[PDB]
Amino acid sequence: ASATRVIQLLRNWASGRDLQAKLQLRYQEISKRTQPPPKLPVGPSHKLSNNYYCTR
Amino acid sequence: PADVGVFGCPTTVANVETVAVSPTICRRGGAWFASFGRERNSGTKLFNISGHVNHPCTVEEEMSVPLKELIEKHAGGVIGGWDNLLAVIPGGSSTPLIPKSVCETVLMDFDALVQAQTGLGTAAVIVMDRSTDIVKAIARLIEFYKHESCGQCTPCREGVDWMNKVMARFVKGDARPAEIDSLWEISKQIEGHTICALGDGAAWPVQGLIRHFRPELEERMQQFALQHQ
Ligand SMILES: Cc1cc2nc3c(=O)[nH]c(=O)nc-3n(C[C@H](O)[C@H](O)[C@H](O)COP(=O)(O)O)c2cc1C
Ligand code: SF4
Repeated sequence: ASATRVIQLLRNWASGRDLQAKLQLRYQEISKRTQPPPKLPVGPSHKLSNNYYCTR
Repeated sequence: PADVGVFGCPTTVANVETVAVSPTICRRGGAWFASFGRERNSGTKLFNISGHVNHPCTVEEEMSVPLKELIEKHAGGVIGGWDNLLAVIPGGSSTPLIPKSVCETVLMDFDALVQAQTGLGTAAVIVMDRSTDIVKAIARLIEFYKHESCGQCTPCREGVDWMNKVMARFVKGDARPAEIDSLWEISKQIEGHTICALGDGAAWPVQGLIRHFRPELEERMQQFALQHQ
């Protein structure tokens, strides 16, 4: 976050933990909203032979 | 037909050769006719020999004559020598083909050729040497069966058109290996489910070609995949 050093020390002392280690506001570390195309593999019953429906 | 045949009357359908030989059997006795051939395969047979032979011909011969002897004696032998033989269909298009190894010591009668998973059929020997595309020949046979089906029952009609398309794609090698077994299944879904034996006679050549030359099909499709990347 965009916080001054003195305020950061004040918060860390008052809470008792290191806030900047684990912030609760999401930043650039999240994934992009645009993603490459997927492929989504087919299931196990997509065979061209030995796939009669009466057996499964 | 023995109960309700032509015009609704009792009828019996007999081949030209059967009725043609019947009076000679009656005149000369049935035992003399039974003397030739093996048991349950008695008599003499007319053999047409065609394809890749020096002298294709029609010859009358005792029944259980070996295939190699029949080719070498009457037909003049396979063109380019016996080692040039690749495959042979002994009973017309309906019967499946057999390779050189099976036909080295095979006889011509119903029982022995059934044992070779072929059947005698009409005793129409068509030979092919190593210098022909056997896949192309079987595809042409399947196309002939596609053109010559009445089409009243769905198995023969639809499945034979499907097999014709699949075999035409196989000739170019455009398919994938997993399709080959699929084709086998298709044939098994045609044979035994049709009205007449044309469905069986169209399923059998595909089954025989697959069973005896699966490596050739796999090689051809691998080549097609390689050239087309
Ligand atoms: C599609 C199809 C076509 C056939 N064509 C002939 C034919 O042209 N000549 C023949 O003798 N049998 C032919 N057959 C076999 C017949 O079933 C046979 O003529 C008939 O059953 C009587 O045979 P048989 O005289 O040997 O007892 C054909 C069978 C099928 C299924
Ligand atoms: S199997 Fe026989 S009856 Fe059925 S569609 Fe083919 S030719 Fe016609």
